[PDB]
Amino acid sequence: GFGEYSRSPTF
Amino acid sequence: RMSMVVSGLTPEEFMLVYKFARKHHITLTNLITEETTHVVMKTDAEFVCERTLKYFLGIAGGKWVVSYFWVTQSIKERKMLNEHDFEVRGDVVNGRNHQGPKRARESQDRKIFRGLEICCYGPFTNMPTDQLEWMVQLCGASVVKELSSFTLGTGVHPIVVVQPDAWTEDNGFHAIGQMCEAPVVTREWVLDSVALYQCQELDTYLIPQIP
Repeated sequence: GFGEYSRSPTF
Repeated sequence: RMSMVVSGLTPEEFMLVYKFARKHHITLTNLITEETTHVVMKTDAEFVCERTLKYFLGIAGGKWVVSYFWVTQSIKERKMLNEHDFEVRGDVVNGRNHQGPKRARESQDRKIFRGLEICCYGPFTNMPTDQLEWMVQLCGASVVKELSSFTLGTGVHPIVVVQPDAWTEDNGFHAIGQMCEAPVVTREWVLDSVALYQCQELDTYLIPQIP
């Protein structure tokens, strides 16, 4: 539950 | 013959990829079939990315796994370039060297779950069984409905894959070698084995089962 696969802004 | 999907990317980052697809007389679907030939991935500095479902399934389908900087650079060069130029070769947990998708697109009919039998004994999270199963199905195993339905004895090594923590009312996960005779391993075995494309010797993630 980090989780994983598909997101955004301050990567 | 040419088609593909996207992973990681933002909206704007999606857009150059439309423009890019729309250009090269292409097709673009959200999610992944056996027809998909490319998975375009978010990276940073150079060619190291993240674990995304779509990410294994482009290795497991041993398809083309091009990094995003295939596109901001096939635009910033007026034409489509080469895929062996801009391929993925790593992630947040699995390396910087490895080039998984290589032995994948290359090493085909010799496939890493060479006559194995795999059972994804539930339950898992962020990944519907169907799609985990379909992953091992694509790597060359052959999914078993329930454990008791194994095909033991002659020839085939058997293994039971379960997701550690995602077990609800649990430790119901410690009584399994007590419900048959096949190695019990974490989802981890499966993922790390696809990505690296090294069929891991499982000697390492093997949840301990009650005699």
